[PDB]
Amino acid sequence: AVPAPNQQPEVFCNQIFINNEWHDAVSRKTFPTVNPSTGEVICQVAEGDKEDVDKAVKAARAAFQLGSPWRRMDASHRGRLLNRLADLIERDRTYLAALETLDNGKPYVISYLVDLDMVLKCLRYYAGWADKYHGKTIPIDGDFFSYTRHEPVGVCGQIIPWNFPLLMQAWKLGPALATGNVVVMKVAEQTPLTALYVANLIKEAGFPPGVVNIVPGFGPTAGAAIASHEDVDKVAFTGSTEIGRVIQVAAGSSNLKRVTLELGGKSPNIIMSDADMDWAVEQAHFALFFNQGQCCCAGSRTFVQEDIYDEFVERSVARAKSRVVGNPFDSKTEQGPQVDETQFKKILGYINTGKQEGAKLLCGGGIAADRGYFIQPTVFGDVQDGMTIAKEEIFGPVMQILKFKTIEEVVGRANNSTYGLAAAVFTKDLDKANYLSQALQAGTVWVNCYDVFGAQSPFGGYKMSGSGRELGEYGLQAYTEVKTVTVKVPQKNS
Amino acid sequence: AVPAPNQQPEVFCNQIFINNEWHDAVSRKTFPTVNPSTGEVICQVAEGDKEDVDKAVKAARAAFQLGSPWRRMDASHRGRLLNRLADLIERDRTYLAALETLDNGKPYVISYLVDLDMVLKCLRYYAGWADKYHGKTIPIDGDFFSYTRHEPVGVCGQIIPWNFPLLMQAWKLGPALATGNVVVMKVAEQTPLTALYVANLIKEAGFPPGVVNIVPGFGPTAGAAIASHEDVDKVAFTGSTEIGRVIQVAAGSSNLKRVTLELGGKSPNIIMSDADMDWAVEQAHFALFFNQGQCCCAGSRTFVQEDIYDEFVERSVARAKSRVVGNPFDSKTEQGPQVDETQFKKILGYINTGKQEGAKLLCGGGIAADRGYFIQPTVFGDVQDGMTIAKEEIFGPVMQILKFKTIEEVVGRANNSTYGLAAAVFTKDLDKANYLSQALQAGTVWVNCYDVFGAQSPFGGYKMSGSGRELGEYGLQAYTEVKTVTVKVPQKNS
Amino acid sequence: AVPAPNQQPEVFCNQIFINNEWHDAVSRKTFPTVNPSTGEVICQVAEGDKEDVDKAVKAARAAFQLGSPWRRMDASHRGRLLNRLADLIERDRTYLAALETLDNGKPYVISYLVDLDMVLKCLRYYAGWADKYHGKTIPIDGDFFSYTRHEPVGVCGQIIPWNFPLLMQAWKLGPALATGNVVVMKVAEQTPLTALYVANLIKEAGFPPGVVNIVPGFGPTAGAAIASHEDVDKVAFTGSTEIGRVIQVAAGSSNLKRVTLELGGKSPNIIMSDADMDWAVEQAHFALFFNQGQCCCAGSRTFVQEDIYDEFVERSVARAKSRVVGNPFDSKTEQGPQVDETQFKKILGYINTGKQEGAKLLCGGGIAADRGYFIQPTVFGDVQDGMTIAKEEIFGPVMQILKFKTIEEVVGRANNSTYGLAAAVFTKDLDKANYLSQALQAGTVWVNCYDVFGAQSPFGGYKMSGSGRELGEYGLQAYTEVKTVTVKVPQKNS
Amino acid sequence: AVPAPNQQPEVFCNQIFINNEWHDAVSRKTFPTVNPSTGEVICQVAEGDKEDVDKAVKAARAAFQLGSPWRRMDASHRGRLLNRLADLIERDRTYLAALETLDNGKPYVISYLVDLDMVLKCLRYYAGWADKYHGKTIPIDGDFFSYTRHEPVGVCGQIIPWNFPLLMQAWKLGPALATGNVVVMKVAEQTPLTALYVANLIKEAGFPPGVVNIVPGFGPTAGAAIASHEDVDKVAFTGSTEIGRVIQVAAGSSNLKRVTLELGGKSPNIIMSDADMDWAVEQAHFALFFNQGQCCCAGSRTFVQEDIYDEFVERSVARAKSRVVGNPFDSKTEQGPQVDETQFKKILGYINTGKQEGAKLLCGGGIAADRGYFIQPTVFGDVQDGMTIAKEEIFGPVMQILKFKTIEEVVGRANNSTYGLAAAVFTKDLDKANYLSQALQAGTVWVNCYDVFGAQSPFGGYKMSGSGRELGEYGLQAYTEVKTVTVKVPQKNS
Ligand SMILES: Cc1cc(Br)c2c(c1)C(=O)C(=O)N2
Ligand code: NA
Ligand code: NA
Ligand code: NA
Ligand code: NA
Repeated sequence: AVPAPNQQPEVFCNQIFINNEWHDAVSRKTFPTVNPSTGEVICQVAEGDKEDVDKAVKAARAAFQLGSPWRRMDASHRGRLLNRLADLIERDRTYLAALETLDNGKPYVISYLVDLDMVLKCLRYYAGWADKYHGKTIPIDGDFFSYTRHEPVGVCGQIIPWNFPLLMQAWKLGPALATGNVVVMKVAEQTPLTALYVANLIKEAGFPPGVVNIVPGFGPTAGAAIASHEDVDKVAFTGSTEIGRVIQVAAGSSNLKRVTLELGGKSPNIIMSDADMDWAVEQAHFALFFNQGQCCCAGSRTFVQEDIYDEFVERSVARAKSRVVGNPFDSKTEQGPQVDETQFKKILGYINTGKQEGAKLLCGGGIAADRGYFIQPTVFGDVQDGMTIAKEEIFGPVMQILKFKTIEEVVGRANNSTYGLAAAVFTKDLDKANYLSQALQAGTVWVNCYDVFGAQSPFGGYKMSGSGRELGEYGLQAYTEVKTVTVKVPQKNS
Repeated sequence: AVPAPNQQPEVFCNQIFINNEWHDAVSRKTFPTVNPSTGEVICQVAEGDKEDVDKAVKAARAAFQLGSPWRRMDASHRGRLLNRLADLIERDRTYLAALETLDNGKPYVISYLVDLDMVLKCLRYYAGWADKYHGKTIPIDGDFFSYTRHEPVGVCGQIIPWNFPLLMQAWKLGPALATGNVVVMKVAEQTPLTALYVANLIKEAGFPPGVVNIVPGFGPTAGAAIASHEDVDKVAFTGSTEIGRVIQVAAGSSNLKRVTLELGGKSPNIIMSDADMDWAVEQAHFALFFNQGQCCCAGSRTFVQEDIYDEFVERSVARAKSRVVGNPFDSKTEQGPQVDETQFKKILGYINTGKQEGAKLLCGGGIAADRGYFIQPTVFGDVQDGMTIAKEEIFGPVMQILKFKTIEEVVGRANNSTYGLAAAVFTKDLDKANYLSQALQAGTVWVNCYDVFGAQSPFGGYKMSGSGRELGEYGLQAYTEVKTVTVKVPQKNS
Repeated sequence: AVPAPNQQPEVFCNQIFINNEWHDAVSRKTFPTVNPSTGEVICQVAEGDKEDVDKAVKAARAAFQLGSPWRRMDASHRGRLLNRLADLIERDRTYLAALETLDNGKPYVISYLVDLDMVLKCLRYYAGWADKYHGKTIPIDGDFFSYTRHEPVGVCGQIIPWNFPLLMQAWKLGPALATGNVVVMKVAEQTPLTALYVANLIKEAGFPPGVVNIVPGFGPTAGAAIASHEDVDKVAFTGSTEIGRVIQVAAGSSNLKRVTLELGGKSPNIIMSDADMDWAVEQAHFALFFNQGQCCCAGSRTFVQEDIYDEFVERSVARAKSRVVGNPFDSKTEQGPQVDETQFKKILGYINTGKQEGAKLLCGGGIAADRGYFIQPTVFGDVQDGMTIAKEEIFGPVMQILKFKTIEEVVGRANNSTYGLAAAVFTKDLDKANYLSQALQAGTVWVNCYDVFGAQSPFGGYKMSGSGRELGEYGLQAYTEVKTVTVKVPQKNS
Repeated sequence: AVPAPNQQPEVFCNQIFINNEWHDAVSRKTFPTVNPSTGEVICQVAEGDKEDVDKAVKAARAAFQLGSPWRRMDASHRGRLLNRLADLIERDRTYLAALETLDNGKPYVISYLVDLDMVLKCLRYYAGWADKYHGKTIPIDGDFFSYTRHEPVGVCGQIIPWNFPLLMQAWKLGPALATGNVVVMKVAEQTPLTALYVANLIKEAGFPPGVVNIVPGFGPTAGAAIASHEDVDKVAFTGSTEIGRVIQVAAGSSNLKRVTLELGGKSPNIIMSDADMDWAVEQAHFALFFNQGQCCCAGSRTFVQEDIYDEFVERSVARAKSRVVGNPFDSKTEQGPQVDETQFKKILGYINTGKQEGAKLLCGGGIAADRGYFIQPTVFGDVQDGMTIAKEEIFGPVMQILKFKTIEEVVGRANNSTYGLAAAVFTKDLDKANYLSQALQAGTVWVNCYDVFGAQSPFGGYKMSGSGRELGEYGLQAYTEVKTVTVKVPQKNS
């Protein structure tokens, strides 16, 4: 049930999107976006900078003015546009999945069945919320009638990463638009193409001009410009924990814009001795190697109870050596290339530190192909908490397996981190599952599964893995500004 | 029915409160707190600094450890302890009101009937939330059971101002303690005493050691230490917008602690021509002069429709000329002194700027007594949007009256501001009231009333008046960390 | 924008709908359904009875068995099917409007622009609710993890009236299907055809067999059979109060199935002396004469303050005289015929009694045509509370205009009724609106409008106008069975 | 820590409680209430009938009038009153516990530590809800502002049973008074004394006259008069399924008042082979024998997996034989007498039935003393589904143990019942716990525990065990009438 891909899809949108129009950058500068499987340039893209962001923000501010089409629009009709957008994305599903693989590197099978399926589900879910996020009527003391209005927060700056271009765009636009906000979105320079085509679909669906504006560009230029703009009411950022800090400083430095962050992780995958061996091994493989390890909540610390450690290691090693690496448009390929040169080198550098500090390399370790940013599935064994590969986010196909004895021990070790994005627990015991799910300091805890996302269930970080939540009802909170209206009445009665 | 005050209440607590015990500062250094009615010193207070804050955060962290009495305590019993603390405050109500007046300057009548009443109601409102802030069970796709846990955010740094010492303390501790957080509080140097006595009642109530820790001191020292601490999970700040920017920068530069801000305003009070004149005059007077003008949401821009301007102004002047300034322990006193020398001078400087930039001085405008920080009820007329007194927060008993013609005009002028804490509309017309409360960009809009606060009704700013909300159900949101638990199940059914 | 009607639409569906297939009655009996504009039979329809209801319930029970396609289906996919059903209704919108007008008699323009629009909005609203009606996780005392599942109530019997055949069908299916129930629906003998056609669309949309079953037939046989059935879990009935009482008794004397009722009314439309006159007149006309007066919430007691009574009356009578009565497919027609001969007679009898008892007949009064059940727009002035036409629900184009003096008077006079479905207040004054909206004992109070329905806002009776609510989040409550799960854990922590 | 009881406690209240005053019946009639431990009369109590109920309903209705102290009272203050009542009950705990034991028969240790504790927790829980049950503001289509008020349902009839007299009174009063309703309560003739004393405390707490009225008397007279009353808006009833039918019929037959029902059950307690045997045996014993087996959700069907059956039965019989039956005031006593002679005889009837239909009597099965109504702890083994003792509620100390093999089997057999109040599952396996908790058709499913109640977690029946839920937020739903107010506005914006 996967239709055939077009392995060289035409590029139709490569410009700045403001007011449902396509614009070259003010400076006329451009930048190349690259095909990571070949390393060849796909096409040139307009390089937005502050001046282009200023244009986007003004366009958005005007679309948001009291009495505008977007503000007067019925809430139900915002839901109707979101469903229309989703129908258009479904019409062009194969195209977009192929364009995603071309620009990102992830396998086309995964793009089609996972990424675009989740885009469609996210947009259709939030379509449903548009007219259901009620304010409150409140039994305040005295002769008063008091109630809340859930207004849009306003102009929302949204900076999205390269690991899931399409899906992250959906994750941001969905809540924003459902609650009647306007956006200025900065797409990642590595993967700008799918998001710009979606902008063309946003025009086709019938969204008023300026409601969604997209400005491709670099982090320190366009990203920073959105972060520090005096008329952006809210910023939402998914990227490194390092940059997250820069984003929050920029907001305090600028106009006290509201901030939410979805950052990195070093997520513990915990395998108890009573776990289903086969299922655990396959899921822990998935937990780490999914999307070429380019996953903020990748199970990068696989904790295994000592009684089953040896069997688990041998099975994991066998599975990693069997994982097919190659052309992402091949239906047999399970792992495509990494996204770019920088990440390629970064990963190879982290593998070097693993070997340097005495972690046992059990398979892979090196480059997987002569052409493109391909890296062999790599497993380290006998990993220690103090090792660099056990502490820092690698964001590549590099597995760390650790040994533990007691449940008290692994809790302490799992939680001993400045990250807390996700975690997982594999066990057949009811009490162990509940004890561990409670104790783990993680935004999402999976029990006998991994990477189970639904648009209905919130996702986000504890500690320095981020603040605020995306998905679910919770994802609407940061896109709402609460107004209390309190009216004197002649006589208050229950 | 007000009980006669003790006009010289004994001071019992004046040190640093950590682990239900009283500590001198590591440096052993103290600072004076002044009785603003006299300019004389009440007592010395321990000057807390970074190292004292570090001790408090350690005490908070230990009390928040999994397995501790506080973490294991039933949600319902947390409510009982909050209800117990409320009873203890009510028990000592006459004393606390007197001490509030002693150290802050506000009238004893107001301290007793307004301040302590709202303290009691806040604590009792939040006691009710302890066991009712439910997470969710979520109908996710696939064979999964998914639900959310609403956990405490953890160690909460709380910085409160000097204008409502006891009430601002209750606003912070209520929602923090109801949701099982631990607290490191920084009280203002000008008004530390009442907060510190409440610490004794917190211990007497039965709160475990370290759950509430209070460290008096300066803003640049103790305040900056909390906002920048590596192991504080959350900071809530109330104060000026200037300082709010520094807090958010400090959060971003340290450990990405979650931030909420309650800041200043320049709130518009809009009087339509069909307003009840006598009610509007009295309420607009209260809106501005309440608490010696020292209200973030003070009605400092009194917009009056041109048809009723002259009459409104005459009536407003007569009310201001009759306002009794004097000893706050005298039952006839409406207005006590300003809080300290800095504010006394600051307000006088603004008064000077008002008559210098062409605003019409109608009454007052000078010092009201030769001892203490008493300022005359001052009223400016013919105030224009360009004037400093129309733009900046004076935080004193200084009234600005501006004239307007149409409803379209006043919406534009009222919203043209970087502040947006509150606003008011006075009108008998249904459509006018809905038109305005809708169009005004403010966290709270009062209709035919002003300064009506209820624990059930959220409060907080638009724009640079803040982020987040206190009071109501909304107050618990910033003190909760959300954890999704997603469990594989044999077969999901509806 | 209304496309040209096929004025004699073909009837495709006229049987019993069970397991996505069409069935003759077990007895083979059929009954005629009439075109009320002519008095002639459109076609014969299968007369469902106890035996047929027994088969429909067994099919419903089978489709509801644990592990069935319907039970295992993702909540989000239930929503997709509802939106698909809506698209299919929208596809066949012109046909459905014409068929609705043929069987019911309402003008085709109203049928197209109002009834089908509201059908579409209702279904799309509840599609959104399918995967959002969360249960809770509950901070219970002791070492336990407690939560609630919101499960479907089960086999739902749904009995709909004839005044809004398609809309009332949507009002019932929307919430029931969103929450994953199964339905045995009984449609009105006077108007079964459109509901049976929608059953074809239900099959086409993709709903599993047995999820929706429809049994056209008589009230005392097919209706009572559902209401008394030992394996039906929940009954929703919309119709007369008298039969409402029969339904609640039948639930009680069988299996204690859950009951919700949408019953009649004698709703007060209150015109204060300060209302907009032209608006009030047109809304009062609308309030009463919409759908040939066949609305449960019709403004059948129009209270007009004495200072504006004469003008209001003259204008209302002038409006009633110019109201165009005739063939509902003609574009000039504002008022169609009544639904059948019994209503035709009943309404005329109420008109007789109005003249007798001393209400001034101001216009109309009799039969409007020698063909079909057309009644003249009729107005009664100087109506007093004790009059039969002031007490009892006429359900026809017969207006009652009553005079009052004070606000205290009208509240008490309005509330002195065994009914309480809706009310309306027409005024420009803020306090009069708030005073009246609070004091009126009605499920919906409209302020400066009438018959304003939204899928998002709940609708239902006080007193004997019904119990429970439909539409909004509230309309899901009656279709949910709450399950508590409480699980022993090792150690509960916040 | 249990204070020594007064074994012959004085009676202070034995009359009808209307308008905070004590009244004899209009007929001056009284009835004796019996001490089930001795079979001797305690005292006479006023016998309320139709005329007394009518007086009570008029007092309730008067207290509910617009502008009354109770309607005008701040929501937060209702909260305060409930908290005061709880403190007064706690003050008089020893007495109330002793009185409860004297009249009902249950162990004094249990009354004091369990019943009274739960009464305090229920009332304090609902105190917290008084000012937090918000209506909604709703984004409806068009130029309208729409919102819901949550008003009180009105005059609420409350009919409570004799098995938990104090607790059941709290479960009714809490949610009703929290939401501002007024109450006419009928207490059980077997156990009216503790409720009447609490009425004194309700007066002392400061609840306005008429808010709570109590009419002691008999079911067919006083009870029926409440259910049939034309000015009662709602009836909540707890008792037998049979009488529940009578109440629903009466409600439909009169004024369509709203009905919730809490009825009997035949709850399955499922013991899987991997259960903790020691824990499972003690919990199953507690599940059945608690409160002399007079619990609606008693684990009256103990399903034990075949591999552990013989050992479980052996241990269960030994535990039954060791249960101490005696004077409920004696600290050694585990089991008191049944409540009265009617239940005494009925239980002996059921025991006889078990023997006659082939159930194997393992211990007890007879009368345990010559005085009072004491029955031997009785255990039947090898019970089959088609047996009457396996089907019908015995409401005595009679245990049914059934054998099963497969998890799929036990689901069907557990669900093959017209009841569904509760169920439990004992297992160490996560997947079995989730599979059963989902598959069991019951309002509460306990996992590895039984009879775990929390004021926070709802309770109620599936099928014929009741409808509606008490406790938690859900307990408020039945005490709320929802009013939609939809207001036309000049220009709707988001
Ligand atoms: C933000 C985000 C989204 C998705 Br889908 C993910 C991740 C992170 C992962 O780490 C993963 O495996 N899938
Ligand atoms: Na690329
Ligand atoms: Na003094
Ligand atoms: Na007809
Ligand atoms: Na008794």
